[PDB]
Amino acid sequence: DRKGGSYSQAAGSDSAQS
Amino acid sequence: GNIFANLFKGLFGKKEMRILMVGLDAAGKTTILYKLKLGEIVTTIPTIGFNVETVEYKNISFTVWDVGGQDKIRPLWRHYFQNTQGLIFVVDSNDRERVNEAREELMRMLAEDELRDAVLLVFANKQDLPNAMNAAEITDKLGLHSLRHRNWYIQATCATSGDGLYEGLDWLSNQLRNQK
Amino acid sequence: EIFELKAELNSDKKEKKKEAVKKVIASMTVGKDVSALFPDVVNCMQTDNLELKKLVYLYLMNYAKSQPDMAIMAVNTFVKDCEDPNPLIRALAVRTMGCIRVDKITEYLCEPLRKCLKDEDPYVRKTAAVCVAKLHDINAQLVEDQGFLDTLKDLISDSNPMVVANAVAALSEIAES
Amino acid sequence: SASAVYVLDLKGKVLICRNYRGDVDMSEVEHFMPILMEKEEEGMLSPILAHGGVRFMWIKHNNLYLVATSKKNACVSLVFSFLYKVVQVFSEYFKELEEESIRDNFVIIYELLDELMDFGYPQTTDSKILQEYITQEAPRPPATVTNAVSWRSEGIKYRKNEVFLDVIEAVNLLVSANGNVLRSEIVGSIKMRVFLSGMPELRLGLNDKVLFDNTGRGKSKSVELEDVKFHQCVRLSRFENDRTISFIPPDGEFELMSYRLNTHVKPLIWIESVIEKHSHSRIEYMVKAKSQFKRRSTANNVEIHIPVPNDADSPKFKTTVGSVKWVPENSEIVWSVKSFPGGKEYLMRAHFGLPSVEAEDKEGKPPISVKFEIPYFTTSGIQVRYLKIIEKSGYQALPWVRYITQNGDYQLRTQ
Ligand SMILES: Nc1nc2c(ncn2[C@@H]2O[C@H](COP(=O)(O)OP(=O)(O)OP(=O)(O)O)[C@@H](O)[C@H]2O)c(=O)[nH]1
Ligand SMILES: [Mg+2]
Repeated sequence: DRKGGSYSQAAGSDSAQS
Repeated sequence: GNIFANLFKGLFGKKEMRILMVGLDAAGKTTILYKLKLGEIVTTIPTIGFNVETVEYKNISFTVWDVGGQDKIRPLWRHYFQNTQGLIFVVDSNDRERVNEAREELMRMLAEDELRDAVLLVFANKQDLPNAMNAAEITDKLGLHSLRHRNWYIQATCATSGDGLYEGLDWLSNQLRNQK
Repeated sequence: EIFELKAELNSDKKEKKKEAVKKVIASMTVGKDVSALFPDVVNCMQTDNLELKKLVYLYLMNYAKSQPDMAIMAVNTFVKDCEDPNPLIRALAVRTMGCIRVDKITEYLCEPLRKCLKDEDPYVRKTAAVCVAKLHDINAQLVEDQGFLDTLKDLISDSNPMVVANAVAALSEIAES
Repeated sequence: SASAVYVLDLKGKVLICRNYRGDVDMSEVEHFMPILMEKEEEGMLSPILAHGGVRFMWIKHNNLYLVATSKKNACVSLVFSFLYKVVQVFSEYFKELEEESIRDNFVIIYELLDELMDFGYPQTTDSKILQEYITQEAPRPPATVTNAVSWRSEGIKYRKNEVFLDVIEAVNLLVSANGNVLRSEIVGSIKMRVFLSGMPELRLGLNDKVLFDNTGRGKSKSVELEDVKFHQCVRLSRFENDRTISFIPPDGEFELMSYRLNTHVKPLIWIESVIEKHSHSRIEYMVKAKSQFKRRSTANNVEIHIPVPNDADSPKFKTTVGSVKWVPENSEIVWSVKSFPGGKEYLMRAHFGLPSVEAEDKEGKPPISVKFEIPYFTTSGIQVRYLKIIEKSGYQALPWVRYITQNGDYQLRTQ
């Protein structure tokens, strides 16, 4: 773990925007 | 103390030697240095400063510091005389007007107590036209026989042809190195 | 001290020459007048090591105004270094040529400046533009005679966009004065 | 257009100087110290000094003043930017900013200074590019500087492509002594530590209010940053055209975007201060802190600094949650809290005596500031949509990012 918010996975783009 | 390391170094060759490049401007000093180091007639501009290089022959690395014969560079020849063991003089056999200037410069350089252990080394430059003098006329004009306590040898070298450079190098090596 | 440093600089050992150069640089940075040793370091200037060349150039630049007469023995070295294959060496030589505040030094550097004006390397082009701007600031008449205004103007419409920006800044500085 | 940039010391000794134009004599630096001393003693000291017709602009460094003497009317902003770039390069190359490294890396320092700028015009400013050509322990200049892409070095190879992002939030609240917040602005910070193979071009996508409105999705929680500053690698053309955040990520930690907008929400921590100071008899510290943040968010390492009396001594603390320590150097008591869950209410009761002799001069009322830092909290509500990582060779990236909320200019005016 790490202080200041755990790292989270990010997407590649907005899949709902086509 | 022990001299085993010195003997081991001298068994395969350790002596290097030194040399100087002096003479009148445009007398083939830079061309002679290029031929001695590289071996080709390389065209260069006037020697505003100086040319520093080293030549390896017969297991001796005789570094040659070419110095131009210009008025602004003639007084700078004393800077290169420090820590210098050899001196090579480039004569202009095709430049009769500059012959007197070259002789005066050589006499002034030889009249210094610092440059006393260096043997005379005059190269008969401009050995490409019939107007060039022989190995005795140039020496007589320069008065090489009147230099007491100076080992001077007359050698004719042509920048375009390159002949005579080996003889001058051998004479300089014999004058400096006196071993088997 | 001074005698020992001069003896070390007048030697043929690369490590000793480097140590002497470092000591001279430290003394100069600490506030020591090392300009009297500039003629001694003139002989130990043409060195293969890049670190020693930079220190020698810095000493000459800092000892050029102090000893303008002793700076006349560096035109040949600068000319030789201006054709170095390494772009870093050429850029350093161009910067040192323009940084030398010698009236008679920039006159003989016009040919190297013209040669480096058309340098293909963007860093080389930027260095040439900076040297041209420095020469124009030192001598506007010399810059005009050398015709560097046309080269500076054409540098803007070329590649090396950082080089183009350097040339544009140099042209603006010339026009500013 | 500074004539020469030099690095000074705390005692006035110049650690290192390098003239760029030669139009300013190096002896003008000596007069800079007396001028600075006179200005400080009279309150007229300014970072941009003026020695006659030559201006000696100086920046207060960690141990020495970065004095950049100038002669003509050079670009002050350009000089400041060059000084900041030089400071950043020195910090990257040398981890310590003091006299220890100034005189220890002079051989490489001189080369770096020479390569950085020539004739007063900076040329090299990339830390990675400078380190790839100038090292303290030389080849030709890298083609990255000559090429257009000077912020993403080509040919980088890594075993794995992992990028660590950091959603840094700065909660600045300016609460006056009357109890009303005057300056309440939150400045975002999108810093990503990209460590991959090659020179991928990041395709940034987030839940931006402007982007949502343009795409027709302006109905969900969208972050409306009043001021958004892109990084050097970020292309401004795409952002101006359609808000497309397309740029080559840097090799390492870099700041891609930095949001900056006003905050109209209640403060995450509500602090009520009471000063029951007797007339040279005793002092009362009725400090009550209320956590306005969500209960699911805990403020880690919260340090609410309460300025105590300058001459106060023998203080007694009567608090409920959080240890209170009085630092004589700071002349204040900081309400240090290890973990502060949202909605927590901490009450403190300070009590200390005062000297019989009254003070000769007033000391002022410094504002009370807290050092709360609650991570994993998104107060602004801006959610990142996706990060378009595209490489010519083709690889599967696994970027990571963490949202961190801290207290910035959260100062409360004293009574
Ligand atoms: N064509 C030709 N020229 C020669 C010959 N021997 C000497 N020279 C002259 O020698 C000069 C060589 O010039 P550099 O290479 O610059 O060296 P330098 O003799 O020291 O001349 P400076 O640099 O001006 O001091 C040429 O300019 C020629 O005029 C020769 O055999 N043939
Ligand atoms: Mg020559």
